Amino acid sequence: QWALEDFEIGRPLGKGKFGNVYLAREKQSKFILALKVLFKAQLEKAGVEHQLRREVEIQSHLRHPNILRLYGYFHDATRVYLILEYAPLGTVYRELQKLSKFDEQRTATYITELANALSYCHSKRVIHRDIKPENLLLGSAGELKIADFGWSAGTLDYLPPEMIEGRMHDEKVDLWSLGVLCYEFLVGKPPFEANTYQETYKRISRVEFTFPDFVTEGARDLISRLLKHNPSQRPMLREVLEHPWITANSSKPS
Ligand SMILES: *Cc1cc(CN2CCN(c3nc(Nc4cc(C5CC5)[nH]n4)cc(C(=O)NCC#C)n3)CC2)ccc1O
Ligand SMILES: [Cl-]
Ligand SMILES: [Cl-]
Ligand SMILES: [Cl-]
Repeated sequence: QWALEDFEIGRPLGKGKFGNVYLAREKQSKFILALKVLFKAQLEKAGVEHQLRREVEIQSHLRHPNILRLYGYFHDATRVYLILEYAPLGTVYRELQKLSKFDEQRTATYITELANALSYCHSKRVIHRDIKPENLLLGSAGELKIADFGWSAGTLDYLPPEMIEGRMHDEKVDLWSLGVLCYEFLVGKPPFEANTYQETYKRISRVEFTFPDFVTEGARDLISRLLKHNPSQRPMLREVLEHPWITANSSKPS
């Protein structure tokens, strides 16, 4: 139903192998957004076409202030097009490169927003979201926007043991991701980073990680609770949102 004619096109916010993201403007409303233009030659060269169609169908039906909104989508002879909510302050990945580490307050707020968008995704029957720093955009007021949309070394770094060991994964994966994020926000590096993929797998599968001196005991307690080998041993989202160090350092309500 949407057409490229309906949009004024701006500078590239990001170039990729699968395609481009443009600053754009719906000509009618002058509303400003982001156009993810994808080349189906590369939706062919890889096997993502079906996963892509799915993701669009799920994300369209999602509406949360901490989830990047997919407004709509269209296609053409050569390309796919994705009408996305524009988040003007960049990815959390960039920000972490800027600041090196985050304070307790910023970190707890990000964790609060994530836990809320992840409990909503759970209720909406979405059990997983990648939530890696490069998939987390920042809105006008610095608010987090989960943007699990696009795929364009630390591939292993955020994955829980049930995955890397080739097993079965439930909702509890999102708890492990939180612990990894919470660690990285505070320390500037994911807890299991290593020079080789094998060493990273070794630390993940044996939950082997340590804290630099400055990470306060509430922070250690939450991270430790989250980074459990057994999935069922990981707390539910509501215990994270109601956790002492969260409640004590978060500025955004639950
Ligand atoms: C899927 C994909 C991803 C990239 C990686 N770049 C994406 C664009 N980008 C960037 N994006 C925004 N704002 C934004 C992105 C989106 C969702 C992608 C649609 N909605 N709003 C802001 C900034 C930025 O630099 N901000 C200020 C600072 C610092 N950057 C960089 C990452 C590339 C290509 C594809 O296809
Ligand atoms: Cl499917
Ligand atoms: Cl798997
Ligand atoms: Cl060893």
